[PDB]
Amino acid sequence: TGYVGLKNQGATCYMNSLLQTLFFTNQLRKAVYMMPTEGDDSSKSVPLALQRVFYELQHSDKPVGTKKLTKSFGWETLDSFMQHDVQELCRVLLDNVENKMKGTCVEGTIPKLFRGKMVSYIQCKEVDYRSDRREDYYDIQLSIKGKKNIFESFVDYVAVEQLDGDNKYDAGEHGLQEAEKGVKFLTLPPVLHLQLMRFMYDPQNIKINDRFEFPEQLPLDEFLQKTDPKDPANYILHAVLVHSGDNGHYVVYLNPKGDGKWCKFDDDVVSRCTKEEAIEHNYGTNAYMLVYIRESKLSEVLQAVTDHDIPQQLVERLQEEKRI
Ligand SMILES: O=C([C@H]1CCN(Cc2ccccc2)C[C@@H]1c1ccccc1)N1CCC(O)(Cn2cnc3ccccc3c2=O)CC1
Repeated sequence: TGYVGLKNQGATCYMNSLLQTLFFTNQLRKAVYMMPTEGDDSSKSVPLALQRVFYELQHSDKPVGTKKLTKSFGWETLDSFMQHDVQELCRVLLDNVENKMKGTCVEGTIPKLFRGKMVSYIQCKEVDYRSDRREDYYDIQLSIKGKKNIFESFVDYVAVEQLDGDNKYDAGEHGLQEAEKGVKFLTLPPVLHLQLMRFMYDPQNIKINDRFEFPEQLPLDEFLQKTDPKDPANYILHAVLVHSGDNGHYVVYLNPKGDGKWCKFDDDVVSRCTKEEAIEHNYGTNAYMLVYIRESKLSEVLQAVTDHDIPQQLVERLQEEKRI
């Protein structure tokens, strides 16, 4: 394969799956490597530790470990990971990093890669008041239950809600009202993170192992409020985060370079796999998170990274950390 795996400290759950997804977002990786953490405390800097993992994943020939990272952002209590969603963890990481890039030549890489804009709206049926609020997003959560595939989930996401009695809308000057709330997409990011809502509550939270489908390629101009002839919103499955069981095991399937050559990443064991094993076979063992990249940004996002693309201070500081 060439590619190298992560150690198990146990209970990390989705952490190892997320870390590889980030590592193989090549334009992220370079920018992480270009952050200025010369004079930072090794043991409680998130950005520093993210560089270690990234650097090791690039070079190490043995299973890489993550012990110091877990330490840096302080999830050590017996429930930390069980009690959170992937989107949460991600946010913890890319947050710290967005903030470390401020000032530098790579400032605002994260928003450039993962951020898009949304339009929430409420419209009154017989009366004239509309409320429009714009919103940035860095990920989106999709409805599964009673949905066959992605396309319905989007259709559902943009479905117009109604506001009848018992749930009538307070318009202030015009009192209670029958109204329609919806959501609509202004723009979709180069790198599209989608979470599948599989963990839901009942007489007591539970996992829905129901069959959900996703394609290799995903056109979203349908859902754009206004399209563009030159950059249309088609997307290429890069990553597929998988859980199996209940109480189980968390694996990720990637095609790092983008070419449709797949690999199963199970902690320390990375092995080549079929496309069927990464897509259909995880329709429902099944997927909870999906990563798509936009065809027009594929080459930039997944730009190649040399061993020279790491700075020297960085490299040296790490070498010495290993020695002792
Ligand atoms: O890793 C988990 C697990 C938490 C822990 N449980 C049991 C468990 C496993 C391992 C050790 C101890 C106990 C199993 C969870 C699980 C559920 C379903 C699919 C896979 C794993 N999760 C939570 C769900 C997830 O965040 C996906 N997502 C995102 N956003 C949502 C927004 C709104 C509504 C639902 C969701 C939702 O389900 C993935 C990470």
